[PDB]
Amino acid sequence: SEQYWRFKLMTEGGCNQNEATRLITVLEESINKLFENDNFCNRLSSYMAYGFGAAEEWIKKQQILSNIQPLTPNIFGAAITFGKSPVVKLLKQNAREICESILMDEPNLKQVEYIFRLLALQVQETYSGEQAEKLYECIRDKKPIPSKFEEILLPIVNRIKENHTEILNESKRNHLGVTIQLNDPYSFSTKNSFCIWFSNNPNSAMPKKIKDILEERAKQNAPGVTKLVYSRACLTKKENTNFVQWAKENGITLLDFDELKCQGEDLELWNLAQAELKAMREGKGGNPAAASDLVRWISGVIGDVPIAYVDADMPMLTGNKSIKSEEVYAGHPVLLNMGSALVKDGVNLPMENVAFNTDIINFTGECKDRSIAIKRIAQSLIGNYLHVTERISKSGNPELKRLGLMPGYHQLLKDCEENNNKLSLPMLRKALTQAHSNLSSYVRFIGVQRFAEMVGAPEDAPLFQEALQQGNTIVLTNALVAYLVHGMDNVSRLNSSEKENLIKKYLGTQLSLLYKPLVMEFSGPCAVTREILPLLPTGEPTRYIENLKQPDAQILRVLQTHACVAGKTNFTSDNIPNWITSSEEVERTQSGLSWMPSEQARLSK
Repeated sequence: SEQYWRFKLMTEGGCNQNEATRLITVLEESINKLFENDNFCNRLSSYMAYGFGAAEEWIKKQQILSNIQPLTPNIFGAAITFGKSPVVKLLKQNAREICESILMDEPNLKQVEYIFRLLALQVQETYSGEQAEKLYECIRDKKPIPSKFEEILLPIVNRIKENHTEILNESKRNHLGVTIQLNDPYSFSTKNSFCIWFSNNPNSAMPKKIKDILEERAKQNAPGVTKLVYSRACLTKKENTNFVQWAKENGITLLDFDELKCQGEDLELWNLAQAELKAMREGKGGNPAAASDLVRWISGVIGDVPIAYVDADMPMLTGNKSIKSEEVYAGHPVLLNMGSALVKDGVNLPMENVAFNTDIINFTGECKDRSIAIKRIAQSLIGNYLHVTERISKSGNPELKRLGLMPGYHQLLKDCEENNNKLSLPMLRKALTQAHSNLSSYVRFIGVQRFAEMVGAPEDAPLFQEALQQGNTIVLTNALVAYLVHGMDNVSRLNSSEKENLIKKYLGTQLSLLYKPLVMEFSGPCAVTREILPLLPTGEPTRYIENLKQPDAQILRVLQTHACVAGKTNFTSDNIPNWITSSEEVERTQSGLSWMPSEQARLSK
């Protein structure tokens, strides 16, 4: 996300590295609407000419940005500004020629701009020193193209074009240690499935409406297996017997994973999942979705025949529009759920942001390659649990980066080392929960600085410290409520209770912001996504090209066609977008997961 923003600010916003970075700290990653058009960057470039303070100040007084419309050695920025430069039109010439080779139809205007800026930036990356400055002045002064510049540009042209024409080789298709094959040799079932449910309520093994969903899945799936993994240690004896009979009467294959005998990685995952479930039962920060996230990848849980993992409540495309054949094929042994979102980027092609999820995972039958990919995932998740503080420290997650700066977090680490205890994930989750149970521990945990900036009063951080010190809680209350109900006048219209419940809701929201990554980043899909990233080019953004003659030149098209569950199952998920979904259609997010704090404080009480 951030990489591109900074590129824009340095190419079109008149910023340098340093002040472009300062700009993003002074700028939610909802900034990104400002870049689908030039308007913000054009005006910010005008203010940039008069110093960084000029731009900074314009931003704080501007009512709200995205409301910006026109008024009344940067080779790349010069190539896109100066449209009549004999060099810039030899770039556009080459851009259009490359496209008629690599494309299927008559190039779009966005499609030439895409290749054009590719050429321009590579030319900026091939020139350096005085020969960079000379051609920058040549761009601005519309001097004719230098001799032998068309030979500097020929190897560039042939690479952008061959990058968009050749099939990616096997070294760029290595996904979880297994090559993504284009002939789809791996076979899958559309009928076998398993799901997982570790109840936090010993007297109710599984909610009734999820039981109904599984009764439907077992019936639709015919003779295929509908497997349900659970933990006997989480139920009462009476409830377990009821559960076992319910599964028997509805064609559901129960697997009590407590009885599994595991070795190697399997046993490492089994031990960690049992630890989570034990810490859940004891009210010590354990989470049943974290346990499910791990048990997902145990070989004895998955089994030997092709089978899909699905979330227990995952619906199905039952009927005349479903897949009738029991067997399908794909190019990888482990198919994760994938989609992508298109980010508008002005006159260029839209950026394509791929999404990964573990809510559906299609496994092929037992084989060496499936074992390679599974172990690659398992080692990752096990590695996250053995190095909790090291992962938080390196995390790219914003909420986890903030966690590393909180004094309560530093204090927690010191206690653990003073008492020679390694910080466990449940320990951290437990600690955060307790900390968010009152305003005072909360402010103490996060620090007054952080508190002050959150409630709009950075200058009062010393004041909050003293009130904290001497125990004057009403100022923390009122400072927080005043930021919530927009003004100190409004807080006075409220009694004890309505102000006390606005603080509980707010504290709960802040806890969820940290709780959610404390599952997803270690055992969940974000941890799985971190293991997959290495496959993606990291050097230019991925753009959606609609009609490549060879679509298998782009990694996202290889993933979409050969390494994901799309078109390979009857299960229907709305947790991530479908492939190439417009950023607007990802408004779907507008209208608490079963495993977060709230809902888990419900599913028994």
